[PDB]
Amino acid sequence: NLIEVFVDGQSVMVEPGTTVLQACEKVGMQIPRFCYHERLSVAGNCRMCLVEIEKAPKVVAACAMPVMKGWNILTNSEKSKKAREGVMEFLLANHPLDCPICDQGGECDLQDQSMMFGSDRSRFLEGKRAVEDKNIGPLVKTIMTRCIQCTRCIRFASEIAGVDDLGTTGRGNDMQVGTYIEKMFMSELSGNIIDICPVGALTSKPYAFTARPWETRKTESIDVMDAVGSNIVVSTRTGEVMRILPRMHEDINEEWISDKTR
Amino acid sequence: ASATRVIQLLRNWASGRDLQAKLQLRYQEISKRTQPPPKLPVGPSHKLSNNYYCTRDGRREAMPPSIVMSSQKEKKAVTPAPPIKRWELSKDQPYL
Amino acid sequence: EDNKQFFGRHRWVIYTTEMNGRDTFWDVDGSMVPPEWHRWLHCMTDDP
Amino acid sequence: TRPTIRPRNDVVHKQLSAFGQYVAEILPKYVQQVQVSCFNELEIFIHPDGVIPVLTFLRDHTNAQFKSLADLTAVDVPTRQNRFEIVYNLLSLRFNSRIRVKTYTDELTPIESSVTVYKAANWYEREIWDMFGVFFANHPDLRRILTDYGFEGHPFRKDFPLSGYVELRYDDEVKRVVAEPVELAQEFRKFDLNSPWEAFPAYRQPPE
Amino acid sequence: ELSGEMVRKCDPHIGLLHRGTEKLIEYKTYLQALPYFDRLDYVSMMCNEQAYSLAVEKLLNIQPPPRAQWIRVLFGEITRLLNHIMAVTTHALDIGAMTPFFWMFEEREKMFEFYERVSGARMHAAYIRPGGVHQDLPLGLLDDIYEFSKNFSFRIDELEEMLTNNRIWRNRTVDIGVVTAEDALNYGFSGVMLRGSGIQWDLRKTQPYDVYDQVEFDVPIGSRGDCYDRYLCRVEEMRQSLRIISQCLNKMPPGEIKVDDAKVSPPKRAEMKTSMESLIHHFKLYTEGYQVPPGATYTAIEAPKGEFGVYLVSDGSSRPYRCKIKAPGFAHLAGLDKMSKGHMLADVVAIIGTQDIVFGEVDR
Amino acid sequence: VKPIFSRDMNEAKRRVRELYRAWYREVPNTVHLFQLDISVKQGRDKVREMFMKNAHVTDPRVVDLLVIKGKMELEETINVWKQRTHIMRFFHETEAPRPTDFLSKFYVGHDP
Amino acid sequence: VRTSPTGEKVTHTGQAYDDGDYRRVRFSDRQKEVNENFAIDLIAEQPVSEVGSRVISCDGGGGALGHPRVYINLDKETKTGTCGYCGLQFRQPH
Amino acid sequence: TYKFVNMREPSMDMKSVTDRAAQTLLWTELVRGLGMTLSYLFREPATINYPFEKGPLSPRFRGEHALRRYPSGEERCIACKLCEAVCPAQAITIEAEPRADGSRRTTRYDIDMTKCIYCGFCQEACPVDAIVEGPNFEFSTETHEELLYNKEKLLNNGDKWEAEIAANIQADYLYR
Amino acid sequence: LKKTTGLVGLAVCETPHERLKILYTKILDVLGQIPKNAAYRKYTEQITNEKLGMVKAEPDVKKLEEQLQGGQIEEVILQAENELSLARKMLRWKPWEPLVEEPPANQWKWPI
Amino acid sequence: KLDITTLTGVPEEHIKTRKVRIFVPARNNMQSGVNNTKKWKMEFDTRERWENPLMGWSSTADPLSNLVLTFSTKEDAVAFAEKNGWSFDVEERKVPKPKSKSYGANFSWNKRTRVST
Ligand code: SF4
Ligand code: SF4
Ligand code: SF4
Ligand code: FES
Repeated sequence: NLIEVFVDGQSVMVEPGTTVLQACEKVGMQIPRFCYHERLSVAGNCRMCLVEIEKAPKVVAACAMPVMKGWNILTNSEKSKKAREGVMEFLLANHPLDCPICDQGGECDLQDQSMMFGSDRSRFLEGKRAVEDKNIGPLVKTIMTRCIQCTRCIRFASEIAGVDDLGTTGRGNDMQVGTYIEKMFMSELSGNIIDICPVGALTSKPYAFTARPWETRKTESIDVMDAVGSNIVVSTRTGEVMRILPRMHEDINEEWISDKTR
Repeated sequence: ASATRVIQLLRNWASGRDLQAKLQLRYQEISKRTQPPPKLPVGPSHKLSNNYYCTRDGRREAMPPSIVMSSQKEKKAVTPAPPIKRWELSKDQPYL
Repeated sequence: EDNKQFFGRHRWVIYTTEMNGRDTFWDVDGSMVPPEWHRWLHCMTDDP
Repeated sequence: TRPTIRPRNDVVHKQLSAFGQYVAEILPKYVQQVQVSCFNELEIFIHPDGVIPVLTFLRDHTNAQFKSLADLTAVDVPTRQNRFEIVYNLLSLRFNSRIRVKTYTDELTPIESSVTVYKAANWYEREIWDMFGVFFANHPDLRRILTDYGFEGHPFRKDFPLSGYVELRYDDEVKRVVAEPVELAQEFRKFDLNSPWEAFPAYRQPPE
Repeated sequence: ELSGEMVRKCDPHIGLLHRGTEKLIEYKTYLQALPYFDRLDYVSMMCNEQAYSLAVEKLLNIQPPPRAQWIRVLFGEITRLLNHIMAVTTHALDIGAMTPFFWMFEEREKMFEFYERVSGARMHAAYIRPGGVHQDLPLGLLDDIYEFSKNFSFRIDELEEMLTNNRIWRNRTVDIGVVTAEDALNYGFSGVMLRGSGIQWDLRKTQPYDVYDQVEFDVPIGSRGDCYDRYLCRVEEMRQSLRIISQCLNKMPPGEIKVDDAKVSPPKRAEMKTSMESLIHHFKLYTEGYQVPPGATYTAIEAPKGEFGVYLVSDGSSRPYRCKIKAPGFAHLAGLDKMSKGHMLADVVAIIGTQDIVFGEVDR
Repeated sequence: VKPIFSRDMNEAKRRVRELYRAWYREVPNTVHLFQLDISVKQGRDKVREMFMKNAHVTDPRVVDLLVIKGKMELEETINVWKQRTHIMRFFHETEAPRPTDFLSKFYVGHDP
Repeated sequence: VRTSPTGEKVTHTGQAYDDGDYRRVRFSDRQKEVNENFAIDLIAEQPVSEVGSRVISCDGGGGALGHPRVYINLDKETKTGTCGYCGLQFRQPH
Repeated sequence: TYKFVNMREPSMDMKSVTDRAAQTLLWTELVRGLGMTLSYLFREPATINYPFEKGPLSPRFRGEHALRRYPSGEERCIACKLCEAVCPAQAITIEAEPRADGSRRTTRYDIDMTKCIYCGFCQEACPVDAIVEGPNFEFSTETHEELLYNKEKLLNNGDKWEAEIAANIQADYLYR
Repeated sequence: LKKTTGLVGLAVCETPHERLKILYTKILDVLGQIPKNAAYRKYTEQITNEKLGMVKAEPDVKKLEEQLQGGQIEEVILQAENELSLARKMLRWKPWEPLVEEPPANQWKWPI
Repeated sequence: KLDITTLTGVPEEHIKTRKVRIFVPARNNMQSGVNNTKKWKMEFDTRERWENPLMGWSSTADPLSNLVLTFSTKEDAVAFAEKNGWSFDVEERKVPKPKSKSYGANFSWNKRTRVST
């Protein structure tokens, strides 16, 4: 029972229950996101998915709003752009100036979305917050000061990994992600939180400081550690293998690889 | 310069000009190498309010070219522009 | 320094005859100038 | 107001659009599309057979006196069947305006030389032939300029590697400069700089 | 092909300095591509930088700040003075004058000092960039430019005294290299080559680019289309450049020197070191660069050697898809054969000099 | 399809024959002028090899384009536009022989 | 700056040519350029600043002449907070 | 808007004709050029006595690259590789590993002074003012290999020239 | 009577009005042979008739030059000759006919 | 049956011994953006890279090591490869399959989709 909705005036037929963001994907528009991962559950905390629906006073989160018949999604209206700029400013208000030394630098969703949907200057005239780093294991190098509380790691650990050890402690601006205790996040799919993290809060310890994204040459290959046959991308620079990244194959491995493969 | 008066007179007469007034070599007239520290002004966009980037986003205001005619689907003659106006001889020195 | 001379000759250096175990009475080079005096010599600063 | 953004001149836009329609009406046999860019530049798209007719029309005063060939060049887009896009830039001093005429060709399809109409396209067409693979028919003298006398490949072609396939060195055995296969001491590091996020929604191509 | 001392056929072979610039540009970002234009015409680097900057700005739909524009016009005229000095003096050297070479090259050294003070490079600076100018003028430079310009008139007058009315110099150039106005237009000539023949066309007046609409100057026009008339035009153009320099010195505006948009022009060092947005934009600008909206443009300026144009096409990425450089010397060297007919070897040397050909431009 | 110079393969073959004739007669003049140390027969054998390289072509337009390139090279060689280095570049003298059997390739390097 | 068994001066990177390696020939009648000052030793020598606030900011000194300003959390008593750029160490008193 | 060079008609009066005949026969204009050269002979020469006298330079001069340190002595560069990205001639090769102290430092920083174009980039890009083209320009070498600098060579250059480099940066840091 | 046109290679025409009348009449005669519905014919006839009317109306060369806005009148006669030649070639080309061929599917798509 | 191989000037070894891969690049899993996955890409086979003795820089002898081409459609890339006489391997485009997302499911009364946090 496909219903008709409009994205910037273009008719697109979507099944009922489709999120606004998914219809925008149907017409090709990629709504900016920070907390929404299609594999994971919807959370609606990034607030970057706030888009304006025609004749609706209040903007809605595309990731969490099911479409209604006859809705016109204005993805580039002034309200949508202003909401995106405000959310980006709030995200970058406390974020540390770690881009040159952050391993995520060059492949950071925060950086790119700031360059594309955010302001080019900062009005923040106060001190930034700092968070003590947590140790979650020998694989994931953690700098929580860079975290944006997107909650991707938590939801991933709960749903895909199945290990309910990562959670949010505190309230308000002092809210911190991570084990309240000195527990170590151990799982086969533990390394995938590095990939899932938009910011360089969670990064690969063996890969740390080794190379920058633009240098690397990407070669698409298949892993041999297991008989699953996960598709991987072998990132090589100057003839040396630098890291192994998952490659999407919905039938075999959705977007994940084992720790041994990684 | 440090030239004697005789040499200055000789060089000036040979030139037909007073070389002493305009000397190619540079003397104390040059600016001091060390200068007081500068304070460069900020631009128009350095504001704390009403400065949303959407208003001043030049790149996003560019659009694909408008198609005047496409083969794949009296009137007055027109020119690419009004004809150029003839230049006027310069008042300061019409003929060199 | 002779400020009376025109710019470019107002400052000059007489290289030492011996530096770093090398006889520099005849063979002199620009690199012999130490960095502190280099900026004064090349007019990068007016303060010696 | 809006100091950052470039000012827009609509009058020139309207004038160029009207003149483009004029040209489209006068020679419907060859013109396929005429468009005016929002920075006030007019482009007329022509079938390859119309290079000489339309250029001659533009030079001679049918209210158009484009008597100076600004530059002649090609853009190699491999995706299109006619991978080469021959580009003509003309300037009219009487009307202090410039328009651009663009045509397409293949590696194996010649295009008529424009030496007759303009006479400044001799070296430009020679350069196009030397860099790109386009051959201009009826050219007074088509030969290589800007490449070595024995150069085999056609550079600027998006297929030719930046370093080429051959390298020159002096060899004492033969007392001569000899070509050899390229062997770079430091491989040119290919940087993947394009961002995964769309920058200009105005130019979003249809999903198809 | 010389019968006796007469050139029956003059065939120019070029590419001895072809460095594949246009190919290399495709593999660089626009900011990385800017330094090539300094190299393209070694005598007139900043003019080429300005042409590329205008191209990228027009494609970018971004407007340089007014102070940047006035700095650009001032240094464009300084560059024109340098280029004309080199052209006129080396032409004189090739026909044997030799002394004005050194006389005017002292002034060239001083103008190189101005370049060094603004950018740190005596030549091939990266001062003029898309979005404006890299750094504001160091304090005290403008008055030094005033000191230089107030005396440059005597130097150019001395050059005229040496050459303008000399019987030998006139005999070497009075009627050599004559080009008909229609032939000059057809062969694609630009700049003095056109104006020497008597056609009245200067892109600075006809299609002003930055702030030339706000300055007053007279376009020198010749009457016989010869080398001597081109010499007269070049000398006068230098004088008019001095006039433009005075005007620009008097009315330099206060304010920013680069566009106040951190998505195109890099943020200030203090701001990038203190604000997260500024650091993010600095990182992306100096690693990926600024994406240019897809499109194509041919932007032309009245470069000191003629019309300099860049046909820049963008695919929406941070690296230009195709960049074609229109060098004014290309067409002049093409028409060299037509000019040389009926002349002797020495006349061929003179004609080569009159077409101010820099083979970096010709070969690219 | 628009013909470059020949509407049929036969006409292109005629043009090839002319080009071969011209190269053949030019070879001794090339040897004399460029002071090359090769024999005339050696050069003509190289000419034959170069011509047979393009023999597999089965399209008239490609043949015509190759003929144009051959004519341009011949004009360069007839004039002194090409230097002795350019003329000898056909003879890959400096380059070491590259073995073609599988076992030699396996020994030498990873190249396929 | 330690000396390798071959007699070469090991670099701050730890680079030293092994006795088997033939690349040591390049220093046969010339010298191997090694910077005597080692960054790790000098950064170790710096005293640890004691600040009474939970979060402190290091600009590297000189303001705009240093490094981007970052805020360091000093809650952990066990380990001193270290500047990512400057490398200076801070800890809360007691 | 336009000015006519040439386009002047000589007077035909007997005095003007006599003057021009005198110029042709008595070589007046040649004598004027000779007098100009004589005056330049009596003018002071512009030569500076290199190497004892050096040409003027500004604080923004772009010369030999030199890696700088913090006042503590720790090397400033933090392995951002931003310089390698902006490098318009790919003359910068950077390799990094976490050092024993755990800081992000460069195991390899090579600047091929034979491929670098002395553009001034990197100096304006490095977020920590690490690579800074020094004031030195007279660093010619007798072999090509000497111009392929290494991280040790760059750090030695920085240590050698830091006294001048810090002063030049202090002079110019406000303009940047 | 002006001493010189000011542009080299262009000579002052002693009888400009008569030359212009003859050229415009010849242009109209050539345009007559062009089919009636051809846009070229209509527009060129409009311009030529306007120019001819101005030429006949004004007897003073300077006033005619000011009215025509075509530069110096010698440039006008040169432009008229160029128009005559264009019209003569247009008769052969027949540009008024429909488009020869539609371009390929995406021959003018940018970005790719 | 178009063949430009003779006209390209490419030496025979790279014409015959190189396998070119036609594909749509997969999204860099580090980022959620998908703009870099909308155009087909042609990439040549990787070859040997060795360290320079002097400086340790990676040296190559493959001229086409860095050559990559962008094509709008698979057929255009295939046609280009065929006209250039390069052996080609085509990897079919991988598209994310449609997913059913419900924020309500996070608070299911009886289903296991309920989220603990
Ligand atoms: S994670 Fe934060 S610090 Fe790291 S690159 Fe992204 S925005 Fe910069
Ligand atoms: S650590 Fe990373 S994945 Fe987890 S909430 Fe913070 S930003 Fe998200
Ligand atoms: S100055 Fe030299 S080393 Fe520095 S970025 Fe420019 S080219 Fe690279
Ligand atoms: S991620 Fe979409 S609302 Fe937060």
